[PDB]
Amino acid sequence: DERIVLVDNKCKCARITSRIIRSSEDPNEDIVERNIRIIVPLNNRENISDPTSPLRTRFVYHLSDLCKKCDPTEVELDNQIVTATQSNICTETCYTYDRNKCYTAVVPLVYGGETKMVETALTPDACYP
Amino acid sequence: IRVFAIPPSFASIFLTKSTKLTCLVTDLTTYDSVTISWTRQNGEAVKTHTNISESHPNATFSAVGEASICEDDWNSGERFTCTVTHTDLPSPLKQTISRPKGVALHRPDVYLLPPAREQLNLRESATITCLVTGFSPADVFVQWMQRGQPLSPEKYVTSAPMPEPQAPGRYFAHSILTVSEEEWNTGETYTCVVAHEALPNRVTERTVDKSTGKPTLYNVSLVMSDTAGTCY
Amino acid sequence: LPPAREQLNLRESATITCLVTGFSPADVFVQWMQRGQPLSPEKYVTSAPMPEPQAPGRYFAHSILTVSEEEWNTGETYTCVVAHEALPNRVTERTVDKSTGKPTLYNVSLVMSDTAGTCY
Ligand SMILES: *[C@@H]1O[C@H](CO)[C@@H](O[C@@H]2O[C@H](CO)[C@@H](O)[C@H](O)[C@H]2NC(C)=O)[C@H](O)[C@H]1NC(C)=O
Repeated sequence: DERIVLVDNKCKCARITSRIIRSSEDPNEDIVERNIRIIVPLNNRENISDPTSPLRTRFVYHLSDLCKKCDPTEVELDNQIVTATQSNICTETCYTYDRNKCYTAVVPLVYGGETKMVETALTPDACYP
Repeated sequence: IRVFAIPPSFASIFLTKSTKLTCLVTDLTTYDSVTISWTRQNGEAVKTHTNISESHPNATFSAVGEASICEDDWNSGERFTCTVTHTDLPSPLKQTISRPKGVALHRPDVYLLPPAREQLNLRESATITCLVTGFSPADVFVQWMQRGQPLSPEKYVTSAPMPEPQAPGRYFAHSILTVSEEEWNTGETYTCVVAHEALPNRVTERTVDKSTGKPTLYNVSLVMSDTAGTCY
Repeated sequence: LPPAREQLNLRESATITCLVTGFSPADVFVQWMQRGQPLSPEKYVTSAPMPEPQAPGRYFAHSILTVSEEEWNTGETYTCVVAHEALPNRVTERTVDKSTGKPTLYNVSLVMSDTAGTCY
């Protein structure tokens, strides 16, 4: 209740919260706190959509490209309504999987000579077809 | 003279889309006096094609009969009987095959166990096991692969399903594959593919290698830059 | 630019700065907002475009807004709407606030696991 969520990334599992604590009583001596929580996977591979990819042992977390806003907002100017660009900075790699997303693959299946490629489910359960 | 009747399998339905019935007959001395036919409960005739195999070393002959039936015929549970007639048999042999009812659907679970640590020290071979448990009914199809290349039907073995003593109604089976010690030490990948009706997409796969699954050490590197950037 | 630290110690007022730079031609329109309602024009002063010494053909301008110290310490939000012909959508917006500024504390936490391969 006393914390405000800024970003809730799922691919990098990054979550940032900010909070002001009323330390002492002088209004000019209150500290501003920034919390970062990162969960890293140790079993996932380089490309989450290809099981043959090698393992990944290097993780990079840029905070300038995480707390960024990229959706035009509406602004009232007393004579019209316009769309405004939040940031000008606006291929990112997905470290972990997303529950709200489904991951599938193509695999050759041989039986009596004939080969039937069928869609698989890399994720354990995720969504249903 | 014994007759073996094999009901259609789920894999044959999925990958061929044509239900077939087979009642293999062995221990036959003469192939010119054999006849394989299928009759329905009401007596309607079913077209059956009879094939004659080669000569077995034990002075026996086998006849193979493949016939096309509708998926409904089998799935409806309609009881079918294969008719075999021979001059040496005073009475024709009858076999009863049907699919039981009152069976629910349970999603199976798949796990791979890496080769034992004290097996690699002998530097002879490695064994990988694919354990699938918690499913009903008891028809499964497990196929092994190596980095997208289907493996030969001879390098791996599979066992018939058996009941689970703990929870009745859920079964299990496993597939064992052997590999060269140097091949596994190189770092090649292997996959376990299982086909069953209970799965949402009806096929699942899992992947193991040397680096994943009971490893020796964990090497991680982390970089956190731009920690004082603009957030707003 | 957030207000200076040495200004808020007087308990009198604050000063927020909206800076627009490197644009051609020399035409710019800046307006301040709070909670979606336009502010009174006097609360702010906007200057005329001026040349940039280090880059020919480019200009810059400024805007200054004055607010109370207690209002800034409470945690209100402000907005600078800037319009120029060369923008992709002709209108841009930024927002400043006390909480989302320079933090004294960086409580970083990292959790390692070999089974959490997915995040909701
Ligand atoms: C990670 O894996 C995916 C899936 O294989 C790669 O993208 C696929 O590329 C093939 C052709 O090579 C296409 O048939 C698929 O449609 C692509 N997938 C999607 C979702 O569009 C992707 O290129 C791989 N990434 C790297 C870096 O190799």
